[PDB]
Amino acid sequence: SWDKDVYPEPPRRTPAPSPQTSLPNPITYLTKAFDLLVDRPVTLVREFIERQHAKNKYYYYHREFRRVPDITECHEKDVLCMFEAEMQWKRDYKVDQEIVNIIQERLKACQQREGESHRQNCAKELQQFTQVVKAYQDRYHDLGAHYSARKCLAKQKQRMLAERKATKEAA
Amino acid sequence: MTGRQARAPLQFLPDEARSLPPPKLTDPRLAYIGFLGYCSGLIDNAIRRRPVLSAGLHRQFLYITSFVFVGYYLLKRQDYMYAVRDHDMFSYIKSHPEDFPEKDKKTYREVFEEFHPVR
Amino acid sequence: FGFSIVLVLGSTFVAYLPDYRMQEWARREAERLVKYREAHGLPLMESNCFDPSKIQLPED
Amino acid sequence: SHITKDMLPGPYPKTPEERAAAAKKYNMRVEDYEPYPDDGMGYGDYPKLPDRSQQERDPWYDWDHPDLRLNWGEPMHWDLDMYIRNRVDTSPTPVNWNLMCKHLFGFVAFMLFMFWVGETYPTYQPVGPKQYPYNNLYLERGGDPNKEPEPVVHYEI
Amino acid sequence: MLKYIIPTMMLMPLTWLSKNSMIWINTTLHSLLISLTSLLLLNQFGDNSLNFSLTFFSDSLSTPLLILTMWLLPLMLMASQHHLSKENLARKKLFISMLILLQLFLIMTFTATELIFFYIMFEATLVPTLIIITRWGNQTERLNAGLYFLFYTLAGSLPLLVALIYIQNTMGSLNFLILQYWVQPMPNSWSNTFMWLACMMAFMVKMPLYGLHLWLPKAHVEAPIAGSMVLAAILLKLGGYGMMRITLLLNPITDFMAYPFIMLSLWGMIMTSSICLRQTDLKSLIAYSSVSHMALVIVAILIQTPWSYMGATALMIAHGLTSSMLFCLANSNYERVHSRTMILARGLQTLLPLMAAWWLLASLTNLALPPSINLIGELFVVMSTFSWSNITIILMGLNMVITALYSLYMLITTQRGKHTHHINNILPSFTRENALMSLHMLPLLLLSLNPKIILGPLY
Amino acid sequence: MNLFSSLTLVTLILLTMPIAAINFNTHKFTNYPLYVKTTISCAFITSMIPTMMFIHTGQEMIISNWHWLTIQTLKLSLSFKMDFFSMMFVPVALFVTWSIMEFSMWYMHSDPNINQFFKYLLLFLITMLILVTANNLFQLFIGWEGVGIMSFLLIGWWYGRTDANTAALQAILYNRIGDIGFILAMAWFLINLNTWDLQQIFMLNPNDSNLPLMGLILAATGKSAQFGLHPWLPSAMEGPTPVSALLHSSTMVVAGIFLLIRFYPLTENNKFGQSIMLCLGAMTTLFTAMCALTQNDIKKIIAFSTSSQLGLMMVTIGINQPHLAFLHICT
Amino acid sequence: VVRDHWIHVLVPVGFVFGYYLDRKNDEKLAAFRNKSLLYKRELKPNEEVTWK
Amino acid sequence: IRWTCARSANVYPNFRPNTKTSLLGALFGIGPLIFWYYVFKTDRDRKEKLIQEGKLDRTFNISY
Repeated sequence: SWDKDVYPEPPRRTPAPSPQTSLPNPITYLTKAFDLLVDRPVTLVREFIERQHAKNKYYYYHREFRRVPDITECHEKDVLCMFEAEMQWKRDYKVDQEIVNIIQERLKACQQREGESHRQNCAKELQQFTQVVKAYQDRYHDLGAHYSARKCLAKQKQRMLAERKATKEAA
Repeated sequence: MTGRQARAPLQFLPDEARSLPPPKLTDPRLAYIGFLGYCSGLIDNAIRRRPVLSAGLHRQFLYITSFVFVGYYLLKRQDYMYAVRDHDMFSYIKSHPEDFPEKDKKTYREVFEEFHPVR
Repeated sequence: FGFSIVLVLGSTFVAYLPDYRMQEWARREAERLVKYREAHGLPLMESNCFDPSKIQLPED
Repeated sequence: SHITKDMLPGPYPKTPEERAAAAKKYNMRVEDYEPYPDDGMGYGDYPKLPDRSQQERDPWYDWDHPDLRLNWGEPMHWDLDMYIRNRVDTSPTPVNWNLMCKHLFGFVAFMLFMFWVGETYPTYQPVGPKQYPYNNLYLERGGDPNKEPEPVVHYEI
Repeated sequence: MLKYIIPTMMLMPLTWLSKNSMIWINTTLHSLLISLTSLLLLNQFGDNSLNFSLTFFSDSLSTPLLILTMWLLPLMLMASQHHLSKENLARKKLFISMLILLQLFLIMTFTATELIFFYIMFEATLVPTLIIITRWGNQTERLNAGLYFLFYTLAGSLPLLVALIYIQNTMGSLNFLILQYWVQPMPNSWSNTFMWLACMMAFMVKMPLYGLHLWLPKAHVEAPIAGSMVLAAILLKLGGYGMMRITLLLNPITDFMAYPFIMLSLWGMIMTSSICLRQTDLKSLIAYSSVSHMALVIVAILIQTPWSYMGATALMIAHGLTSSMLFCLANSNYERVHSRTMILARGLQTLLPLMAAWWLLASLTNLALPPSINLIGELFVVMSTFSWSNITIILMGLNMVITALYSLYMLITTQRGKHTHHINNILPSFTRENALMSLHMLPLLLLSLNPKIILGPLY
Repeated sequence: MNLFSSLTLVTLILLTMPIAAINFNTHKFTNYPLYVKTTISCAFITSMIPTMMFIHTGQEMIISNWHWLTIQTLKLSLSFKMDFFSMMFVPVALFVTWSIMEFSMWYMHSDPNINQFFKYLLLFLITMLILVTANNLFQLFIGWEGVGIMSFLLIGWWYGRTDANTAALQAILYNRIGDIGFILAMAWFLINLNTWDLQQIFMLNPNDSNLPLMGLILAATGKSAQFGLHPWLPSAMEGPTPVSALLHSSTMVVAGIFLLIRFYPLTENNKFGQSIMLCLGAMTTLFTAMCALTQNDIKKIIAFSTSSQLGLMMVTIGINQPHLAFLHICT
Repeated sequence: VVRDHWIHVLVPVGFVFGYYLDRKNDEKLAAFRNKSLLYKRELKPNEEVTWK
Repeated sequence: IRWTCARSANVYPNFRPNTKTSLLGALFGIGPLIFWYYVFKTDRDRKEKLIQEGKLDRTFNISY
């Protein structure tokens, strides 16, 4: 499976039907025929493959890193300091795109689960989604295509400088 | 550059050249010159209507020997010339300190950049 | 040498090669980091990727 | 092998020998060959033709090319790239041209005028607004689930 | 990549000392070995490029184009018999070794660190194609075609060198990485505009832009088939590659002086897609088709969006494949009827019942049928340009309609409906021609399954 | 339950084996109509089952797998859904097309190129199915232009008769006008809603929606053969007869209003949009009603009849009433 | 058979020689072997290497 | 072959610069370009000044 903290669901609910008819229920006949025709040979196939790979194993590890300090603690030129700093920043940009992908997956999940009961029990996800995407719009958006890391720093200085000057002369 | 050993007028290499290493075996530039010598032998067989890649093998080996030898001496003089250029440059670096100031390398915490966001 | 040893071998080579442009690594790292920022209660993807203290605005 | 003189530079001056050589080289009627004239738009000394050529020439004459409507020796009209059948079909229209376009634009403008006359005069059965339960159905519009309701409850009739 | 360079130098003299009736199998087999060898490189991971001592590196701006060139070489070569078969063995060896040298300098050009080396290998790409198209162009103005080719490419590409020497002695050395790391913006002076105008104008001439695209169509109608495919695919996509390389520097003034070039390319795209509707000379329709697609590429490059660059490289690779194929089918038709004119060669539905299927599939890839990568490119460029100005989508869709119109007209005109019953010399289509068809299109569909490779460095 | 998803996927996957079968055959088949008959018959009898489960429970679901180009903040897998419309539309089209297979067995008995005809017709069936199942809007565009191209080839079957391939050229031209409208819709959906996916576009209500609705109406009047872009429909009747039956009775002309039926939460608002809807539909309806007098071709009469029916469905979307329009599609 | 025809074996020898010059280039540009900040573990455990 | 050579490369001769040719070329060459260039001046000025102010729908406008 996965981590149900990070890919959560609402709890499952199933109601019990109750005929009120005496046909009785042809789809029950068909799902029992499906179970006995299909579900047992598929289970035997996966069980054989389970044993055949349960003989011997491999492994793989998720790659982790150290931390280079920052771009701001490199000098004017620093060809080999900025290299580490900017590739670390670009890997953060990659993992951050995938964070936005995961949050949009959650939003689509709440849309398709709740049916037409949207605005009850999905406003939490739209709220946190507009939160995280307002952060992304503020930070990574208007930096063009030849981003390295330095334009992000210039946009950062520009944004906090404009907000500081606005709140100072309106304070 | 103007000499700067405008004393010995055609000293092809001084004892100053006998302190840097000579061009080594199988350096790629002398191998390029040897391939050019083989190409010269190929085209010399081509012009005189004798069969190309045939019947001129002493001339092939002669051209290869001559071009490898001349290119070897040219590489030696070349490396000496760049070495004396570098050494005179560093002598003028170490000579006058104050015309070459260490620029105070401000880190990016305070170096402002005009941004102009492109859309 | 155009269809037998090149075409289907290249098709199976591009069918799976390592994680080109670090993709599945990015998937699992984003999963673990969003699990982190759920577990500690801080807002996931805080803005100001660089340190808001480590800055020097040119003042008037 | 082909004669370079059997191409065609230069227009109709002077009038005897240019028209003689043109009627020879093009296989045409002599004094019914007429150049464009020398209008400076290129065009050489290439002939002028009656411009329709394809929805005419009924296919029972049984010439050579079964679809190009050409019989291999003609001046080969300068718009043979466009005046063919399957691109532009210039059959004679059953009525007119100006009568066709004026009736079509009159009908379309009449329909748009009555669309606007309909848009300024709506129709409706005698029917009031709906009576939503939670104050014009809050909590399932735009949101704010516990912050700003506008209390307007319905009073019975 | 010196393990790619030195087998090309060890492939050329083998063809020289190849015996009679054995040049062909040797060259074809060893170029296919080079194709597997090229397929080994595709490794570009994540944050950086993949570098190699000073001269060499690889990005996805360069890796699919390099794979495209080395895959294109046997296809190029096997198109290039039966129209010099009665010529001399020595002249045949000379032609094949000339193409091998041209491939070598193309690999040199795509695997370049410095833009100076890129300029050297740019006009090294220029020189052999001249001799090829002017010698074997097989019409009375192959002379004029080679001459227009050489003079436009030199006379545009030349002040680029002076601007590159200026960037050299104002910023130190000219690695792509240092220019990523030592660049700084140059504001709206006038000399900044002139340097940008020189560099971008050299590349504009290589694209071709609409102001100087009379360069192309003579050099396509008056070329042999190998040089035709090389010229179109690798030279135009090499020009776009070079623009993508140089535009990382000089960002802040392209918003001020890119407005004429975007406009010229859009209106020229509409005019060129209109002009390749109504012409004769069936070969030239695909030539102005390539002009229209590279105009779209130019708009995509200069509006500076990551979506735009991904769609740009996708459109480059897809149009290179499709235009090379469609040139090869045009050469098949010219083998049949000895005409080059459009309205003469007709029928080809009764006759040749499966060559028509490859004509159909090529014209549907040109049409942007939705699994074609042409459509992926055009779609991303449309998204980016509607983000750019919110009204220029009308020119895009009008281009789309006219593009489908002329490509499908080129299909149904010559190859739907009636033989002229005087042709009477066509043989059923050779296995060689069909082999070139299934060497074009099977990698296009098998790339269309999992196309995450060919998108750009802004993946 | 995974049974529901599994049977919907096998009703998709049964429509592949005849095509790859004849492409990998090399030993000549003659009972290829029998083969297409039995595979479409079992596809129908396995697609009646999930709709029985649907009305038995409700239980709507979407499936998605094998993502590619997860480039920016979006991504796209081959992803298609089964809600009410894609439930109770698919067996209708399958039943119609199986009868058209029968009638093309008899009608096209004489032409010895029946195998390529069935290849084109079944590939067209696949592409229209991919249109009527998808929720990822790029896959909807795939189905859109694919059924356009199949309509082109399947009109231009009879080579010669330059009226017919001219008709096919007109058909593909009006499909490209549908394309420009649809890509304007996709462009606005991307730039103001981060994606082109029906779930998120339903999840928000972007109330300023005049530009995308005008693009959608352009795409729908391009595909659905309506006022301004109607004349390709009788010209398209001038192909063969099961050609005409499948191409203009149940598929390829009903897809134009099918998308407007699909975007019903977006058009729950924007009364200006429904005004444009019903005005254009009324224009088409009266135009073809007046136009279908003294038309001595039978197929052109039926063309003007079905264009008037699509005018009724555009008025039906002119009221906020999608499901009556869907029921009218079925009938 | 190799002395008879050697024609079809020359460019694999060329590719092997190019690959060998690549490995010679690797051992020539072998600076910063364990001196980076992000790729810096202890030299362990086999013999005095981290790449070649 | 006569028609193709007369349409392809026997157009450039003959030719002369008249008032008609020059005016018609200047009216069909740079006219529509300068027209759509003015409308893109207008739309780019509107977009620049508009998001300069801040009254746009860019609460989320991600795919830049």
